Amino acid sequence: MDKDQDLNALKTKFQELRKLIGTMPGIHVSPEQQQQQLHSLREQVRTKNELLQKYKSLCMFE
Amino acid sequence: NHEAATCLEDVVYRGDMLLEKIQSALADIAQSQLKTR
Repeated sequence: MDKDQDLNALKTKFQELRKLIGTMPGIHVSPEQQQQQLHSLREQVRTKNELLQKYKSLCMFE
Repeated sequence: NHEAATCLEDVVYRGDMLLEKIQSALADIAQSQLKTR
């Protein structure tokens, strides 16, 4: 055109939408910290499920 | 009367042992739940 548009605003809106979608999904803090927290939560859920299975299946009383 | 009291005491001891076992299992479950959080 100038051989003789709104890219900045478009990029800003795209970045805002991506940040909103990440904060809705969980991308609001550092990635390594979020991954460690997710692994810890999964380990805690697995331990709770294992404890429930061990306390429910092998019933002491009858 | 002594025989009846002995039978009732044995039944009550069995029930108390069952209640104590249930309480111990519940305490272990609660300690595991607190340690897991």
